[PDB]
Order: sequence, then C-alpha cells, then structure tokens
Amino acid sequence: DIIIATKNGKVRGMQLTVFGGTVTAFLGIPYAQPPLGRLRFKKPQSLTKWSDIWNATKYANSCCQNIDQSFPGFHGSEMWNPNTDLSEDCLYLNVWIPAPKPKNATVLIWIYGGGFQTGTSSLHVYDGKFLARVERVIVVSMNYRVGALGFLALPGNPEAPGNMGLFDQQLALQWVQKNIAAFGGNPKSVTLFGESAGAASVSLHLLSPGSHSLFTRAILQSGSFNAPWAVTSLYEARNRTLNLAKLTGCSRENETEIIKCLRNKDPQEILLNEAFVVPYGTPLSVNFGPTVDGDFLTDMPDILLELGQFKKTQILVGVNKDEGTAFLVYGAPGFSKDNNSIITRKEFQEGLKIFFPGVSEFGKESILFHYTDWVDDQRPENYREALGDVVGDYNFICPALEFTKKFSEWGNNAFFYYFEHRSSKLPWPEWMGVMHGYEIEFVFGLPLERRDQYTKAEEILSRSIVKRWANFAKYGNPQETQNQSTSWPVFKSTEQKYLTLNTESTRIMTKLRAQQCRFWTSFFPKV
Ligand SMILES: *[C@@H]1O[C@H](CO[C@@H]2O[C@@H](C)[C@@H](O)[C@@H](O)[C@@H]2O)[C@@H](O[C@@H]2O[C@H](CO)[C@@H](O)[C@H](O)[C@H]2NC(C)=O)[C@H](O)[C@H]1NC(C)=O
Ligand SMILES: *[C@@H]1O[C@H](CO[C@@H]2O[C@@H](C)[C@@H](O)[C@@H](O)[C@@H]2O)[C@@H](O[C@@H]2O[C@H](CO)[C@@H](O)[C@H](O)[C@H]2NC(C)=O)[C@H](O)[C@H]1NC(C)=O
Ligand SMILES: *[C@@H]1O[C@H](CO[C@@H]2O[C@@H](C)[C@@H](O)[C@@H](O)[C@@H]2O)[C@@H](O[C@@H]2O[C@H](CO)[C@@H](O)[C@H](O)[C@H]2NC(C)=O)[C@H](O)[C@H]1NC(C)=O
Ligand SMILES: *[C@@H]1O[C@H](CO[C@@H]2O[C@@H](C)[C@@H](O)[C@@H](O)[C@@H]2O)[C@@H](O)[C@H](O)[C@H]1NC(C)=O
Ligand SMILES: C[N+](C)(C)CCSSc1ccc([N+](=O)[O-])c(C(=O)O)c1
Ligand SMILES: C[N+](C)(C)CCSSc1ccc([N+](=O)[O-])c(C(=O)O)c1
Ligand SMILES: *[C@@H]1O[C@H](CO)[C@@H](O)[C@H](O)[C@H]1NC(C)=O
Ligand SMILES: *[C@@H]1O[C@H](CO)[C@@H](O)[C@H](O)[C@H]1NC(C)=O
Ligand code: NA
Repeated sequence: DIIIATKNGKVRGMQLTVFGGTVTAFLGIPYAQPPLGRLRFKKPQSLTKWSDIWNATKYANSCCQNIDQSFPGFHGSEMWNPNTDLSEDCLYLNVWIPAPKPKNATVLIWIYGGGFQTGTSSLHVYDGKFLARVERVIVVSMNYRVGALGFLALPGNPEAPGNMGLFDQQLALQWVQKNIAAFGGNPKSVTLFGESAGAASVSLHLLSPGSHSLFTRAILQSGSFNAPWAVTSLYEARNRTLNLAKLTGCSRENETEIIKCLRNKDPQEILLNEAFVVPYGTPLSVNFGPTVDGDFLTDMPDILLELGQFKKTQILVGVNKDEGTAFLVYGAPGFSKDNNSIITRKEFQEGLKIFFPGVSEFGKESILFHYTDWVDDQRPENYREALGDVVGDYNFICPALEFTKKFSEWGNNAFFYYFEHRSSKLPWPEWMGVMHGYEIEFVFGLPLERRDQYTKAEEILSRSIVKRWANFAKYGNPQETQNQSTSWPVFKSTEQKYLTLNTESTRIMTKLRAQQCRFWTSFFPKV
C-alpha cells in the first residue's frame, strides 16, 4: 500500500509490474470542482479539501463528447473513442511515478488531442507507465472539457467566456506545481507534450501568461495554434453560440438568460446540435475551440507569435509523413479504408470542395494547380496522394513549420522531426501511409512491450524516441548520446534542418515541404 498526502487530502495508488520493475499509478485524482449545475460553461473552480483517502485506483469519467461511429467494430477508429463513462463530472488527472519513489524527477504532462471535440486521458496509447518505468520520469495526464461544454464563447461574459477547456488544463498544471513534489517530482522540471489539438493546446500555453510559470519546456506533435482549425475568431464563436441557442430553443435577448437556458438543457441535446452551428463543415471541423477570450489569450495569437510575445524556452516540434490521409475517408468521394481509393481528376476536384467549402473557385483551382504538376501523369494514384498531401500540408505540416520558424527567430533552441515509420500493427490500409496520430504509441513506448507483436526494429525506434523525448524534457536537448545515434541539430530559420525518424536510416534533411508551404503560408491566406 502506498498513500501520498496532497494539499487537498490523501490519495491511494496502485502498483504495476512493468518490465520486471514497479510503477505506482494514481488514476483519477480530481483537480477541480465538478463543473455541474450552475458551473456548466464557467471556468473551473478550485477543489475543496477532503479528509478521507481518495482511491485513485481507476481511470475517471471521460468528459461529454460525440463519438466517431463511422466504422463500428474497427479498431483503427475505435481505439480513439472514450474508454470510460462519459460525464460532465470529468475534471480528473493521472500520475505515474517510478518505484521506488524518485527524489526529484522531471515531469511530463500529456495533453490529448481530438479536435477540441473529443479525447480522453485514459486511452491505451496514452499509458504513461512505460515512460515512468524506463526513463524514471513522472507522467501526468488530465481530462479537460471539449466541444461546446469546453469552448462555448460569449465575449467577456463570465457565464460562458470561452476557453474553459484550456483553463481546465491550466488548473491541472497548477495542481502539478503545488503537489508533484509529494510524489517525488520536480515542479521546476515540467515538460508539456501533446498531439494534434493537444499540441495546439501546448502552443497556446506558451502564449498564455497565466501558464508561463507552470512549466519549463514544450513538445508539439502534429499540431500548433496557427493551424487553420485551431483558433476561432470572436465573431464566429459568438455566431456559433447563438446558432446553438436557436437549435436548442434558447434564443433570448438578454445573453445571460441564453446561458441559463443552455444550462438547463441535457448534455445530449447540446451535443447533437454542435455539428449544425456551422453552415458547411468538414472532417476537420472544430465547431467549438479556443478563442481570443481576453483572459487565457490577451490578443490574437498570430500577432503574439510574430512580435515575440511568448514564453522563451526550448521546443521540440514535428509532424508525420501522411498527416492528411486519415480525414479523406471521412467524406472525400471515391475513398475507402477497404479499397485502394484510386480517384479521378474529377473526384479530386470534388474532394477539394469537401475540404475547402467556403473557398472561391479561384482558391480551389489554385490548390489544384500547385498539386497536379505530375512527375508522371500516367501514375494511377496521383490524385489520391495529392489530396492526402493537400489536407496534410495545409492543416498540420506547414503550420508546424511556420510555428517553428517564428518561435526560433527569437533566439530559442528548436528541434524539428519528420516521423516516417508506418506501424507494423496499424489497422488502416497501406495507401494511408504514416497516419496522423500514429507516432503516439512510439512516444509512449508501447513497442517496448515484447508481448505486443511489434517488430524488433520498432522496439529499437521506440526506445530511441523515448530517450530523445526524455533527454529533451530533462535537459532541453533531444539527443541519444550512447548508441552512436545521429545528432539532432537545432532548427534555425535560415537552414531549417530537421531529423527523420524511421526504423532504417535516421537522417538530417533541410527545408521540409519547401515549395508546398510557400503556397500555403504566403499565397493561400490571400485567397
Ligand atoms: C529539485 O531540483 C531543483 C532544481 O531543478 C533544476 O533546475 C531547474 C531550474 C530546471 O532547469 C530543472 O530541469 C533542473 O532539474 C532544486 O531547486 C532549487 O531550490 C532552491 C529552493 O527553491 C533554490 O534556491 C535553487 O535555486 C533551486 N535550483 C535551481 C533553480 O536550479 C530543488 O531544491 C530540488 N529538490 C529536491 C528535493 O531534490
Ligand atoms: C452566422 O449564423 C447564421 C445562422 O445560421 C443558420 O442558423 C443556425 C441555427 C444553423 O442551422 C446554421 O447552419 C444556419 O445557416 C449562418 O447561416 C446563415 O443564416 C442565415 C439566417 O438563417 C441564412 O440566410 C443562410 O441560409 C445561412 N447560411 C449562410 C451560408 O450564410 C451564417 O452564415 C453565419 N455566419 C457565417 C460567417 O458563417
Ligand atoms: C472504393 O470504395 C468506395 C466506397 O464505396 C463503398 O465501399 C466499397 C469498397 C464497396 O463496398 C461499395 O459498395 C461501398 O459503397 C467507392 O466509391 C463508390 O463508388 C461507387 C461505384 O458504383 C459509387 O456509386 C459511390 O457513390 C461511391 N461512393 C463514394 C464516392 O463515397 C469507390 O469506387 C471504390 N474504389 C475502388 C477503386 O475500389
Ligand atoms: C478505498 O480503498 C480501501 C482499501 O481497499 C482497497 O481496495 C479494494 C477494492 C481492495 O483491492 C483492497 O485490497 C484494497 O486495499 C477500501 O477499504 C475502501 O472501501 C475504498 N473506498 C471505496 C471503494 O470507495
Ligand atoms: C474525423 N475524426 C472522427 C477522425 C476526427 C476526430 S474528432 S474532430 C477533429 C477535427 C480536427 C482535428 N484536427 O487535428 O484538425 C482533429 C484531431 O485529430 O485532433 C479532430
Ligand atoms: C462586443 N465587444 C466589441 C465589446 C467585444 C469585446 S469583449 S472579449 C475580449 C477579447 C479580446 C480582448 N483583447 O485582449 O484584446 C479583450 C480585452 O482585453 O479587452 C476582450
Ligand atoms: C440579464 O439578466 C441577468 C439575470 O440576472 C441580469 O443580472 C442582468 O442585469 C441582465 N443584463 C442585461 C444586459 O439586461
Ligand atoms: C543502446 O544499445 C544497447 C545495446 O548496446 C541496447 O540494449 C539499448 O536498448 C540501447 N539504448 C538506447 C537508449 O537506444
Ligand atoms: Na533508430
């Protein structure tokens, strides 16, 4: 039995055997008052002390959210769906610490993705016990509100100010600052890491002054705030809030009575209307996400980035080779996870209309022009891969590169990676390649489990990534120094060196997606 006294009371954990050693897991520690009743849509309130022993013995409830039901029974989609009960009572976090209790361990704080609409800390690919066992770090992960319950926004209105999910995260980071030393963690050695919307959340904490003092360093996998899906303007956020009130029959003149009415609706009626606050949506629709609230975000974030107004520290940023393929089977015509999805020129044009609905004909033609100059017009998969790269380059790769250029320009060390290994256990078909979200299991060291049917070369790769992530956390330098590994150079805006991650050859390259990103970053914003 192992019990830790926290500032709010005692918590009991559990012992796990990992690789012939022991990890202590505290699953489901509350870090806030449950945001129920009159607390729905408001910022999280600070937890009141308890005097019992909280049994942190099971993952807690996941936050309310819609579920991907497009491929029932298919592990490739269902592995991302919540694996605990849905509840508005969901503000809880998990702690994995090595056994024996370390003395001053670097802490790694995971923020999950899911488009700000979905996600939960309890997923199998976010299990921090391997990192705790192997690198002797402490891993913290938290649930935070998503969807309209997490990001409904009426400007300057404390009944629904926006960004509550980001404030959920920030109160967890605070909890770590006040409590993790009881668990043997170093509150001065805290690294945030996240993927997708989680990565965008990490980039926004670097911009939020209230988060400056709650962490040391940041890791951003496949995501950043300047991605086109990541931040909503105060305009549309208020328009979407009011469209939701119409749909639920909550339209009122006094905007506070609107929220009060919305607080008496059942979570399911809110959830089943989120998708319609927008006239035309896409597979990448983020109907309720971060806004410039004037609180978490004190100005438009593109301006803060550009003028150097952010936490000065090291970053580790990266993307996957086929970021965009996952979304093609969620609407684009001619695509299937069950066939090779060879599409025609006409199908590719219709695909752009799905993914760029509110764009001019000239804007959509400009995409087609830049992506259909073929090395061989007789290759039958030209259009299939073009649309994948279009969605990937626009939504993930080019924003990530541009974040890294702009952040490094202010003097901080930056490190960029290009993950190009396709999991040998990946359930999706091969044309989808190195998919969005499928470096996570390597970062968390699941292929270090010999029982789980990865290849030996996948064990070696995960091992080396895990050491690089941990050295970055502890020391700000993502090297693997013992096993002749390729040195990871810093990313400067001049030379733009990045490192490729794969089972074969780890390589230094320059200027990833150079031509593609000059289009997305310096032409397409004008259309
Ligand atoms: C635990 O370690 C810290 C120092 O952590 C290191 O320094 C940080 C700035 C950051 O770079 C981390 O990744 C490093 O691991 C000790 O902090 C010292 O504490 C005293 C009192 O607060 C202060 O006067 C010193 O300046 C701190 N040292 C610093 C800031 O470098 C802390 O005491 C250690 N605690 C235990 C129990 O081992
Ligand atoms: C701002 O909101 C309006 C209202 O949206 C409509 O009602 C909502 C409840 C929801 O069902 C939306 O999809 C509906 O379209 C947006 O939509 C326009 O609304 C007006 C008035 O109802 C109507 O004339 C148009 O058909 C709607 N469609 C379009 C394409 O304008 C309006 O577009 C929103 N603003 C922006 C910039 O998107
Ligand atoms: C790949 O499959 C898509 C999707 O069709 C579904 O999955 C198939 C594998 C099969 O089981 C179909 O019955 C399913 O509907 C195909 O796109 C469809 O093509 C048909 C052809 O008659 C067309 O009528 C539908 O509108 C298409 N559905 C869309 C566009 O969403 C596609 O043709 C298949 N391609 C290849 C190369 O096999
Ligand atoms: C909290 O935990 C106490 C200790 O019991 C522990 O949990 C049970 C399920 C067994 O695994 C036992 O061996 C453990 O020591 C409980 O006595 C107490 O009732 C628990 N509180 C709850 C479940 O609300
Ligand atoms: C379509 N599918 C059910 C796979 C989305 C999962 S929930 S919606 C959503 C929208 C946009 C993003 N994104 O990254 O841009 C994400 C993400 O993967 O984080 C999620
Ligand atoms: C309706 N009306 C035009 C009054 C909206 C303003 S209300 S929300 C908001 C959003 C962004 C910021 N900011 O940081 O610039 C601030 C601030 O600090 O005043 C406030
Ligand atoms: C809206 O109603 C609330 C309900 O208590 C009230 O306090 C507030 O003054 C009203 N605001 C406006 C702008 O009418
Ligand atoms: C380094 O190589 C050894 C064998 O000499 C291997 O067992 C170990 O996993 C490697 N460590 C890292 C961090 O790659
Ligand atoms: Na390797």
